[PDB]
Amino acid sequence: AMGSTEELIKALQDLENAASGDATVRQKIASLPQEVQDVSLLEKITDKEAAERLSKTVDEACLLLAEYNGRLAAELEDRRQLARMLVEYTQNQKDVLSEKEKKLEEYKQKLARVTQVRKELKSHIQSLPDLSL
Amino acid sequence: AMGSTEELIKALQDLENAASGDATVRQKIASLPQEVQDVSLLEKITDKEAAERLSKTVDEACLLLAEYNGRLAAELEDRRQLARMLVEYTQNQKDVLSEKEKKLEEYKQKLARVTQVRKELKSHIQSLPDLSL
Repeated sequence: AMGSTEELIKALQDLENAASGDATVRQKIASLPQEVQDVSLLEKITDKEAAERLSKTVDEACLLLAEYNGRLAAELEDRRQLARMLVEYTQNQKDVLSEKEKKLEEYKQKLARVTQVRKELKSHIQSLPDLSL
Repeated sequence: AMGSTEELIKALQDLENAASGDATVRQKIASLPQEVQDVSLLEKITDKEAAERLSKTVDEACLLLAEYNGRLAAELEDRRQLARMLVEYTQNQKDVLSEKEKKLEEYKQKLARVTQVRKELKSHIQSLPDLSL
């Protein structure tokens, strides 16, 4: 049901497998030769044989980064949903808290009253005939 | 491991199973006859024997209400602690949110620089000799 405790737990648990693939591809990008991102390095290629391999390297870095940016974008959208979920839920919990407090004060009233009948009954139990005699 | 997603999941699950015993003891208290809580009913007792049966009844209503109020006061302290956890956690999540936003924006920056190298490379390759005669 929404937006209940189980909902929140499931959404909380899908943050675990939001890491996973993270730091590895993150290290592939973390590296990446400087030649694939600095255009000013291009003047140093004086060989078509070398220039064509930078071309292929560059191509696949382009694919790595595009895919990763897609995953990151999705994770951020998920985090915003999880945020709204948390906020709605803490907001509901404050209500539940207020009502439970009231219920408890109602049961303390009931306990007081029962306690009162108890005390006065101890008095009232004498003052009556023990008709066995 | 505090505090921390794992922490919150555990505290979250210990909320479902605090309502377990609820509705039955809650229902026994609900049906507590008026004779054990109204001191004004005591004068309708004109027989020591009926007053003593009442005395016993009253007594066990007293234990039912005291133990239930103890569990309830405890539940309320746990909910207040969960409140504090939920709130600390939504703040740390807003932090993580901002850092992930900046991180991604930096990876889109890197994507653009790579993109620029791709184009200038497509131009710069026909500027070199295909040595083959």
